Amino acid sequence: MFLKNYKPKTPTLRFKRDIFKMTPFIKKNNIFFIKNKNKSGRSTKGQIIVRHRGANKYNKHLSINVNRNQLTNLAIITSLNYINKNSCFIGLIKYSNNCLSYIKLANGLFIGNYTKSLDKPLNFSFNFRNILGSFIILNLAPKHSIFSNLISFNKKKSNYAKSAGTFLSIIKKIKEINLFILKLPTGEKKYFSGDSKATLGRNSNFLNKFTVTGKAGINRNKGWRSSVRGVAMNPVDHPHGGRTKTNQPEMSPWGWITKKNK
RNA sequence: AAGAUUUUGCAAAAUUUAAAUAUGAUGUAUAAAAUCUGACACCUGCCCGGUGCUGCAAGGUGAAUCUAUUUUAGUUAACGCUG
Ligand SMILES: [Mg+2]
Ligand SMILES: [Mg+2]
Ligand SMILES: [Mg+2]
Ligand SMILES: [Mg+2]
Ligand SMILES: [Mg+2]
Ligand SMILES: [Mg+2]
Ligand SMILES: [Mg+2]
Ligand SMILES: [Mg+2]
Ligand SMILES: [Mg+2]
Ligand SMILES: [Mg+2]
Ligand SMILES: [Mg+2]
Ligand SMILES: [Mg+2]
Ligand SMILES: [Mg+2]
Repeated sequence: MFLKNYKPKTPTLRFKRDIFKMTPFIKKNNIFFIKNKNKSGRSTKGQIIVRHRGANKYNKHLSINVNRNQLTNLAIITSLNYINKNSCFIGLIKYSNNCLSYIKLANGLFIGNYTKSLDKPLNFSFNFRNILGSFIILNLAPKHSIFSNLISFNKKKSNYAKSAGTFLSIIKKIKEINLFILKLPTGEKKYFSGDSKATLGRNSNFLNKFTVTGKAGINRNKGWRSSVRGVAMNPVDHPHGGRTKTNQPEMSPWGWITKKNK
């Protein structure tokens, strides 16, 4: 879960920085794993609809309990695995009934740690006195806390903070009407209910922000192809195309203005 | 590769079609789309008059429809109908 500063034995390893993907601690399974068709920015009729997208050597799917309401036993963590699209880690979880699943892990966890889901107040977890990375109801939480994968009361799935190093800070708590006012990563505010649910602690890989690819072939092997300027392009192909590289206004090929107030 | 600006808070914006839909993505602002420059180091200065873009209280110009008011023509023996 740490950065690697490489010694400049090549041009591309001079600035590169990447995370230890922890292959020794990834016991791979065939229970949660599918590999679907790679969608290269196309529809079913073959036509490109979103550009700059292609082959992905790291295509997979791993089914996850974003919602951990269905069991309350205590658990451990046997192993780990990595996700690419959000650059987040996960970890298996073995419940005391020998059950199994994957979960979103929080920052500060690792093999050997414990985790559970909580129906009742905090004093009634005699196991698992530490509380990080646990599925909990927002009312049954401290004054100060931060949530990372939120499931609203009027909803099945989670729609906020699912990316790396994110959270949802609390601004207020209104237990009267059971209505919380949480902050998003941007800064906007949203009404949520304390009957809703979420995880505790920021999601894994806080340190993706301190990354440098250093090689074009690290994106090509994800499904990120080569972009092209609208200025090298011919006037047929793009509304900037031509010999002049200056342009009032600054536009998009389907026709609309990108830069506003500008 | 890297840097900056602009849009998008989730049945997301953008994209495809006449439409259902397809899709972005079973991804959630450390994400997605567009745009100009182009490793790294030092720097990236003054000006919002002009054009362009965005926004727009009050004010000015501003279409039909509804309503009210005013003015007026033709025709009929008459009431009246109509414009
Ligand atoms: Mg096309
Ligand atoms: Mg792109
Ligand atoms: Mg380019
Ligand atoms: Mg040319
Ligand atoms: Mg043409
Ligand atoms: Mg043209
Ligand atoms: Mg020239
Ligand atoms: Mg540079
Ligand atoms: Mg420019
Ligand atoms: Mg001005
Ligand atoms: Mg204007
Ligand atoms: Mg106006
Ligand atoms: Mg006005």
